[PDB]
Amino acid sequence: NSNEYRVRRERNNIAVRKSRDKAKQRNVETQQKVLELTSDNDRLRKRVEQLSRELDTLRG
Amino acid sequence: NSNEYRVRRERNNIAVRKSRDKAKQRNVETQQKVLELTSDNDRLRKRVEQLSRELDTLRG
DNA sequence: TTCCTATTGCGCAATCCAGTT
DNA sequence: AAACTGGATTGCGCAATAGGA
Repeated sequence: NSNEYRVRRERNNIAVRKSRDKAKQRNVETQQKVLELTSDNDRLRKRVEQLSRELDTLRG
Repeated sequence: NSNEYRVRRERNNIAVRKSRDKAKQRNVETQQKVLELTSDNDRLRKRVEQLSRELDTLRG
C-alpha cells in the first residue's frame, strides 16, 4: 500500500492548495468589508458632527 | 561549508515562523476591528437618530 | 472502525527589499 | 552604478491530525 502514498499525497497537495486559496480569499473579503465599514463610519462621524454644528448653531 | 548552510537555514526558518505569526496576527486584529466597526457604526446611527429628533423637536 | 477531504504547523528555496560595502 | 547582505515574504510539498460522511 506504499503504492497509495504518492497518489494520496497529490490528492493532498491539491486539497491544501485549495484550502489555502480559499482562506486567502476569505481574507480579502473580510479585508474589504473593513473598508466598507470605514466608509460608513466617517460618513457618520461627519454626519453627526453636522447635526451637532446645527443645534450648536440653532440653540447657543 | 555545510553548517554554513544549516545555519543560514536555521535563520530563515525563524524569519519564516515570526513572519507567519505576525500575519496570523494582523489577521485577527482585522477580525476585532471588523467588530468594533460594526458596533461603532451602529451606535453611531442611533446617535444620529437621537440627535435628529432633538432637532425636529427643537424647531417646531 | 474506515476513507477522504480540510486545516494546520513546518521547513526549503526563491524572491523581494533595504540598507551596505 | 553593481554586486552584496540579511531579514521578510511567498509558493510549494510534507506530515500529522481534525472532521465528517
